[PDB]
Amino acid sequence: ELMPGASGAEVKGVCTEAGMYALRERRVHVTQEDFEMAVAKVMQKDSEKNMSIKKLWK
Amino acid sequence: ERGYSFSLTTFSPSGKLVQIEYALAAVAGGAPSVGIKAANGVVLATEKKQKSILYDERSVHKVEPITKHIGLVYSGMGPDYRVLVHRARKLAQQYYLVYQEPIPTAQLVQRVASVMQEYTQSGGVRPFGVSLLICGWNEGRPYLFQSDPSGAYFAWKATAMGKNYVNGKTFLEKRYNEDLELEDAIHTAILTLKESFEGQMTEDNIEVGICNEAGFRRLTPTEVKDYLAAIA
Amino acid sequence: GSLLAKTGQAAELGGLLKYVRPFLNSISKAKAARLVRSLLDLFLDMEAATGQEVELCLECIEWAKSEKRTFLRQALEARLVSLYFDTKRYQEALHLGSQLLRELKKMDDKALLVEVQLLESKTYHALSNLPKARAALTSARTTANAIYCPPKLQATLDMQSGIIHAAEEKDWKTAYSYFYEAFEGYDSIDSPKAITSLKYMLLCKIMLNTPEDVQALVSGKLALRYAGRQTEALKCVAQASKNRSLADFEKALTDYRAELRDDP
Amino acid sequence: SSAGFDRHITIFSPEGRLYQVEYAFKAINQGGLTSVAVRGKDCAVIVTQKKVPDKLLDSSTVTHLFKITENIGCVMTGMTADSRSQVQRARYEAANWKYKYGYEIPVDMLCKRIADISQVYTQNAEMRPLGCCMILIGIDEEQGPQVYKCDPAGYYCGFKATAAGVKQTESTSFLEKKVKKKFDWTFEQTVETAITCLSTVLSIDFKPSEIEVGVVTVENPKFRILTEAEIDAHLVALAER
Amino acid sequence: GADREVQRILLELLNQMDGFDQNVNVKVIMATNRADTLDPALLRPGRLDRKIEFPLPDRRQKRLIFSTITSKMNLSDLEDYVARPDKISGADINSICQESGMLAVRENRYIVLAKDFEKAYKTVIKKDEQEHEFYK
Amino acid sequence: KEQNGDVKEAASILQELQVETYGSMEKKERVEFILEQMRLCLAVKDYIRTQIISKKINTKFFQEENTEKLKLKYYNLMIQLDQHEGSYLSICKHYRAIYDTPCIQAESEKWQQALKSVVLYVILAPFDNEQSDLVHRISGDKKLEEIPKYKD
Repeated sequence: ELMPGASGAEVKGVCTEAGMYALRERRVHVTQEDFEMAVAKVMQKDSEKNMSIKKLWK
Repeated sequence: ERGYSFSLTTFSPSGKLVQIEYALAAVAGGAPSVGIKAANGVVLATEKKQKSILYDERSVHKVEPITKHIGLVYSGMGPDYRVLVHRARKLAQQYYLVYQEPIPTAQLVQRVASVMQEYTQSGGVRPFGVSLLICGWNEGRPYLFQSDPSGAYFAWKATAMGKNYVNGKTFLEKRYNEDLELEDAIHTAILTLKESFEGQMTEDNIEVGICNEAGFRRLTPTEVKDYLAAIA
Repeated sequence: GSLLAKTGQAAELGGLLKYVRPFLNSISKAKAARLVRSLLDLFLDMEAATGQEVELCLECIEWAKSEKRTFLRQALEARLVSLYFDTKRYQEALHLGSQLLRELKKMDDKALLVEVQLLESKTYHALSNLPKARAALTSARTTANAIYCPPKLQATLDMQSGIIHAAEEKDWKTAYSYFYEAFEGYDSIDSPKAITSLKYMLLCKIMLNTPEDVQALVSGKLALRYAGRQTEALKCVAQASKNRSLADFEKALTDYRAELRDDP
Repeated sequence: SSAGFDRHITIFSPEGRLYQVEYAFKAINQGGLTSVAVRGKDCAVIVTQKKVPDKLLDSSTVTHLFKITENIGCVMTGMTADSRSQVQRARYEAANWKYKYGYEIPVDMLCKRIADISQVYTQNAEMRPLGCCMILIGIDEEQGPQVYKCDPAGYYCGFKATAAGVKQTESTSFLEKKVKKKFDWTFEQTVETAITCLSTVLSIDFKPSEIEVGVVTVENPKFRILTEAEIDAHLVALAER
Repeated sequence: GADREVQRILLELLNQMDGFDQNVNVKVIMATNRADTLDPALLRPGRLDRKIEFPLPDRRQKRLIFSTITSKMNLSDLEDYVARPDKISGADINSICQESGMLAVRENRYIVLAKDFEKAYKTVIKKDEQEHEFYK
Repeated sequence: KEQNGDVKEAASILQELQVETYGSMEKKERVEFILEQMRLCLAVKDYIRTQIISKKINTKFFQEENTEKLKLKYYNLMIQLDQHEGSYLSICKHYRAIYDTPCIQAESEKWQQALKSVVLYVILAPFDNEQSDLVHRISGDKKLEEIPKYKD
């Protein structure tokens, strides 16, 4: 549910990043928060910083 | 995409007008300006730093009042800012003449947005390269609005535009709280200006103005220096 | 109550705490919390008789729970975790802090969340649980890179990060930089934290087997306002290191015995 | 990256640049002359290099500084035709101001009005934005002397001192070096400082007959054009000192 | 033809990185200055798992850069220079230090200090606007 | 100032006049007061400044001009600097260089005294390959046979 319009490749990347997060703490299990921050990192994309540009359309 | 970034009366096949976007880009290149809507009023600040100390800092002002209770600041071009000031003052007093009542800031923002969008209607007349921050106090509520060269006008609890506007916006997100008071709002605004001032803001290097139930007024260099020392 | 607080003896604080019983619920939450936390800070900082301090903290906690002052309850819970960590009630502090953090994640308050996370990292470090302390510190840093984080909180966070890096015993340059940031943030805000931060920065410089930078830094412009016994003792240790005289090292440690050996 | 945009004034370039305005600013320096104004406690002195192609030219008509109104003087550079059109427009504006409001134009107000005119000129594609830079000087009560500069962009600003021409950069740097000393600048001191700046920025040590000077003071509200005797006295007094 | 061939190169790169015949133990690293102009097919996990941003040094990072480049420098307030808000990269810091050394060589003194180091600092980050004031 | 007793201020005042910026004509023998700065700073005994002058003299040729008289003064200054420094092979090399120049090759007593000092300098130096090279290169010197004790 945390993946609005995410490709399957992005899903696999999220799994890999969750595994990476677990590896950082030198563990072998992965937790829900690991997946949450993996989703945050993988799906991160630059948006329209300028509110003025973003508010042209109604 | 190049062949459609040349006229104001042609739609790019994908999106919208490119000259409007270029005008907004010119706006982003202006002197940073910060507006904050406090609980009891509104405060808008801007930087007046310029080389060649020969320049008389009191000669021109980036902050001007439109009526007894509405003021504005700009980001972008200067002469366009002055033209917008003239149009806003004339229009506000026309509304006053028709209604014998101080102008509601929302209506002034709507109508000034209309007048600037009028310049975007046809070719041969470039859109204003200036974005407006409008502060006012009406009916027991402080109003802060932003008016765009495109004619879009929107509300803002606290915003920052001009140069380094994105980082100032982030800063405002971090520091802003809805229960803010006027003096603390001024402190936050001056802190935001300092965050990208690049060169030790002085009493005249920054121009700030406050609006509340006692109308709107631009702060003199004395109170500006006092607040700067208080922030240090 | 203000007259009593300015006077402030243990019996008077005990009486006043329940003497403002209608005062707590007669005003807004913010001012009530601010005043009770000020009383707690003064009570803890002046008279260090842990038996009364801890029981008063628990009484205030149950008071807040009964009064259903959620934000106030969280504030006093964080303060009591800080008290426990200061008194090194390791399990009590850690368990209560984790219990607080369990319900504090969903609350929008983050400054108190950052305080709690930093306290948890501090206790975890004090238990030699270094990797989990580092994880808690990283979580605190992440949750603070999105919130006001006043200069004290930023300085405290950088100090804890430098402590963690030093304890990892692998990288000192980052430890040095974090200590420098903690000192500069602590400048002109809190003095004792500033002197401790400068102390640890000089220590980090010594561990880089470069005492010359220590003797250059002590004369540095920002060190002069904090020059004194601490910096002179650290400079003496640095001299003992650079000339490689462990007899001088032990003499410096004997001098430290009052100054910088009881400091962990 | 932005090539075709430097053609039309009313066209915004990427990064929000108006190349035609900058080209007009560059066109200001096409005259090759130099002007500089300095303001004291109660005096304002403008000084302009005079360039005479031939004795055939009538020196009474080749002036580069003029008088807008009886107390407001103007000194300017750029395209000579643009210069004269701009001064005519400014005189019209000042006279209309007096007619409609019954009292003399302050320097800042005249500068602001002509700046608004120039901004409207550069906003619509019907106009070539009058590529000449003007400096107005005059006395206003409760504020002493005033020196203001207006540019084709429509930007007007008050100055403790200002300069224009091909040597604008170096003259401004010298003026900054002079103003950082924070000196009261009596009338003679203002004139000699301006003359020294012009001489060192030209490195010519000009003869007395190649420059023009105008002065406005509170005791002499009329914008006086310095004849040969006064300028010669000023420059020789500077030279001996 | 030219754009078609360049896009053919890009497509071959894609199909080689995450195509039919998967590669084993072949990690690719690609550096760019403008990531936002890259093809989205190259910017997806499986091809470019991690898009690491390299921002300009921020305060502490600036101090680390100054320290690690001044290790080879002479003895010489670097902390204040770090404190100065300037959007400068590690390349600019290396410049500043190199220019300070070059100026000290010019003046024939083997330890830089406030004067020549500050002069080099000014020389490096010019950022001179030369901008007509009507823009601001 | 040498007649006043001021040394530190004296050395400073005649130090602020540098010769690196001096570009009008080569320094040559004319402005040899680099060694004068060395001498004053030696009187101040601030040997690091002398060392830095010696190092930065490279822009004005690594060595003083040849077939001149300022040699002996500059070399004696460098020798005293190295004597306080404790180094020996550098001073031995400089003394051999002094023995090499034709300027010292007029009066035999100076040859004897100079080369005797060089021998004593090269003796109290430590051992290395450069030391061996120097010693067995100078072993075949034909200007030491008049005094057999130092050759021995």
